[PDB]
Amino acid sequence: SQKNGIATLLQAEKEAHEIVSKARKYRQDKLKQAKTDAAKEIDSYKIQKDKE
Amino acid sequence: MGATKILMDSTHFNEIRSIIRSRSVAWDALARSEELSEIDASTAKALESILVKKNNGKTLIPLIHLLSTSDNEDCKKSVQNLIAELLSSDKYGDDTVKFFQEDPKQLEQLFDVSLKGDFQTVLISGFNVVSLLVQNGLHNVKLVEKLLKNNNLINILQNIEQMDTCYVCIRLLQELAVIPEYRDVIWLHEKKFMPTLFKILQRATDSQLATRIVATNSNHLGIQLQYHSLLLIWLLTFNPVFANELVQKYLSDFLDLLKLVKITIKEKVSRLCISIILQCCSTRVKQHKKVIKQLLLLGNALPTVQSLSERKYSDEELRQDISNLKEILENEYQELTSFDEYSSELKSGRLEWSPVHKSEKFWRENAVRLNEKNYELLKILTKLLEVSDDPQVLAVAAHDVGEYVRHYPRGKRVIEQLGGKQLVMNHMHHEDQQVRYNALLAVQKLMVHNWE
Amino acid sequence: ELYAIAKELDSWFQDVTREKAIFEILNKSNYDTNRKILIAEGWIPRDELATLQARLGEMIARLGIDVPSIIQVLDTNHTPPTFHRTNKFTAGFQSICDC
Amino acid sequence: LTPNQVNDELNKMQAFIRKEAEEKAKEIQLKADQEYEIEKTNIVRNETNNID
Repeated sequence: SQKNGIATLLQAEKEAHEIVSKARKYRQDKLKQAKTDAAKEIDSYKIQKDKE
Repeated sequence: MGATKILMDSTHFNEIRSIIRSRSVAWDALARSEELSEIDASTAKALESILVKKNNGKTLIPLIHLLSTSDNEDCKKSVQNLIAELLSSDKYGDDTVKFFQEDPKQLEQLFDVSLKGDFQTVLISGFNVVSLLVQNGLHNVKLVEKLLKNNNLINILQNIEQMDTCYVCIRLLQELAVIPEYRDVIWLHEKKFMPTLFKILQRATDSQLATRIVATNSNHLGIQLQYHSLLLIWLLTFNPVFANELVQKYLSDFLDLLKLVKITIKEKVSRLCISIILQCCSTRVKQHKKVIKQLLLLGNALPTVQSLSERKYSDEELRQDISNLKEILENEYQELTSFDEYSSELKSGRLEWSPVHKSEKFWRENAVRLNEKNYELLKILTKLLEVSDDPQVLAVAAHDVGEYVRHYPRGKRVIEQLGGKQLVMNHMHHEDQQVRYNALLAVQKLMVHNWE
Repeated sequence: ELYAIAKELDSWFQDVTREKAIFEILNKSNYDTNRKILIAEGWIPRDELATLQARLGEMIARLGIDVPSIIQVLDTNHTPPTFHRTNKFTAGFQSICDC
Repeated sequence: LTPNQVNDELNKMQAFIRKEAEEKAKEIQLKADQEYEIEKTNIVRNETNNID
C-alpha cells in the first residue's frame, strides 16, 4: 500500500544508504589494513633476511 | 555454509531442476530391479523420507562414491541435485566443509561422473559439484585443470541459438571467479571463449533489444545475461597486465563498445560499459596512453563524453567513474607541442586529418616553427602536393596553408612564392567534392584577408 | 546543400520540438536524487480509466522490463474538472456555448 | 488488476535496487582490496630495495 508503502520506501532507502556507507567504511578499513599488513609482513621479512 | 548461492532470481535453472526434481517417484525400486546394491537405493529413497525438517545429517556420507561408474543414467542426477541443495540449504550439514576438506579425492573423482551426458546432463551433473568446490577458505586448484582442458562442455557452449547454456555456464564461471587466481590460468584459453563473450555484445550493439520490435530477444529477465557478462569482465579488473595485450587482437569491438553508454536505457549496462573501458586505463601498466589516442583517432568520443556528461544518473559510483573518465581522457588531449610530431610527420611523407594535424589552440602563435628554414618547411609539402593527388594528403596539404597565412598577414610574399591558385582551382575541378570545398576555403580565406 | 538539407531540416525541427515538449511534460514532474522510483499522479478520467489501466501493458509491451506500471488507489481532496463533447458536427453550437 | 500486484512490483523493484547497491558496494570493496594490495606491494618493494 502507501500508508506503509512510504515507510517501506524509507526502509529500502536507509538500507541502500547504510549498505553503501558500510562498504565505504570497509574501504577505509582496507586502507588501514594495508598499512598494518605491510608493517607485519615487512617486519617478518626483515627477520627473514637478517637470519639468512 | 556461506558458499555459493546462484541465480535465485532466475527460472531456467529452476525448470532444468524441476524437470527431474519435482518427480516424487520411487528411488528404491531401481537397485531392486537390477540397478545397484540395494542399501544404496534404500538410502536414495530415504533422502526424501528424512527430508522432513529434523532440527542428524550424518547417515548419507558414503553415497558419493557409489554413483561413480554407473551404467544406467537413471539414478544420479536427481538425488545428486537433491543432496547438492541440501548442502546449499544452510540447515543440513552446515559443517560438511571439513569432510569435504581433509581429502577432495571423493570430489575430484567426480569429474568422470560429472559434466557428462548431453548438455542438459552436463549441467545437471556439473552445477552440483561446482557449487561444492566453493568450499569457504581455499578451493581446489587441480580439478579445474581437467575441467578446462576438456572439450565436450565447450562444444556445448559453442552454439549460438541457445542462450540458457552459455548464460549459465559463464554465470557460474564468474561466480567461481571470486577466486582471482583462476582468470590467470584460463587466460591461455582466451581465444576459445572471449570471442564468445564478445559476440553477444556485438549483437547487442546495433540490435536494439530495448526496442521490443525484437520479438523474444530474451526472456523477460534474460537480458540480464549481458549484465552478468560485464560482471565477469569486471571481475578481471585487478590484473592490468592481463588486459595489456589481448587488446592488440580485438581492439575494434572494444572500441565500438562506446555506444552502450548512451544506447541502453538500463543504468547497469551503460555503467558497466563505461567502467570497464575506463578501468582498462591504469598507471599500473605500460603504454597506458596510446589506447586513448587510438580512441580519439577512430571513435572521437569527446562529443559522446560531454553528451553523457550532461545527463548524470544520481549514482555516486558513476559520478566518480565519469569524472575520472573525462579528466583522464582530456588532459592528454593537449599533449601537442607538435613541433616534434609535425617534424616526424614531415619526414614520414604521410598526412591525414588529425587533431595533431589540426589544433589552433596552440597555433594562436606558432609561426616560430614555420621559421626554421625560410618558411620552406611547408614548401616541401607543397611540391609533394604537386607531385601526386592522394585525397587525404592532397587535401590536408593545402588545408592548413590558409590557416598558416591567417597566422601572419605579412606572409603574402611567401604566398606569392607559392602562387598555387591555379592548382587550387584545379582542386575545385577534381573528385571528392569535400576536398574541393576545402581547397576553395583555403584560397578564399587567403585572398580575402590579404585584401580584407 | 540547402536544397538537399532543408527537406529534412524541417523534420528535425518537428522532432526537436516534440522532444522539447516531452521534456516540459517531465519538467512539471517530480524528482528526488537518492530514491529511484518517482512520486507521480494522473488526472485522466475515471470514465476512460479502464482502457488505459489496461494499455499500461501495451505501453510496457513496447518497453517491458519489470513494471506494467505502478498505480495505487487513493483519492484526496480535489475538484475534478468537467468535460464535454461535440462530435465534430455541432461544432459551432457548443463552441459558442462554451466560449 | 489489484493493488497486490503493484505493491509486489514496488517491493520487487526495491529488492532489485538493494541488490544493485549491494553488488556495486561489493565492487568498491573489492577495489579497496586491490588498492590495499598494490599499496602494500609498493611499500614492501621499497623496503625490499633498502634491505637488499
